[PDB]
Amino acid sequence: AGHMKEFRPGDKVVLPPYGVGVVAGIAQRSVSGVSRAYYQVDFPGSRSKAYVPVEAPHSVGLRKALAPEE
Repeated sequence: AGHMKEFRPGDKVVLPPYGVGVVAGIAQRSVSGVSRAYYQVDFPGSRSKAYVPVEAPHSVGLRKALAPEE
């Protein structure tokens, strides 16, 4: 089980159309008169970022990546 956070900074995650990204930190955005936390993602080759909701991070299609062993 968890506690409050799910996605940690530097954790290898999949986010299309890029296919791979890394979380940077919890950035709270001011929208609808309410501050909401969003995982600031960063991808190589550009400065593009995707603000993933902390309430439903799997709803957008965010999953944990995996690497081989050998």
